[PDB]
Amino acid sequence: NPEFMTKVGGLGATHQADKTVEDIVNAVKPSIQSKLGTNISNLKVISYKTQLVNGTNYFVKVRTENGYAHLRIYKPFSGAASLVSVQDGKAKDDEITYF
Repeated sequence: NPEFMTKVGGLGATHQADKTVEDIVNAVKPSIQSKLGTNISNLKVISYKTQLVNGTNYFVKVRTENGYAHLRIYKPFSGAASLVSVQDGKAKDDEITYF
């Protein structure tokens, strides 16, 4: 159950897109392009949740010309972020849940 795993993982509240997360998304844009298989030149960051780990996992709702997707992006305390996984084919209002 996605709601249950979101509790187990300790994801927080949904936050408005901000500069910190936009920079993280930009850092992993080549991987997003490959995973979403579409032109993401005008990708828009919508919102996100986080998990506090050794570093931070960001669960990010993004919008492209192909629709919405959720991204799991790992940011170590020191060093650039990396894309872990995606949930493609999301709706605008879908809850950000753990995956």
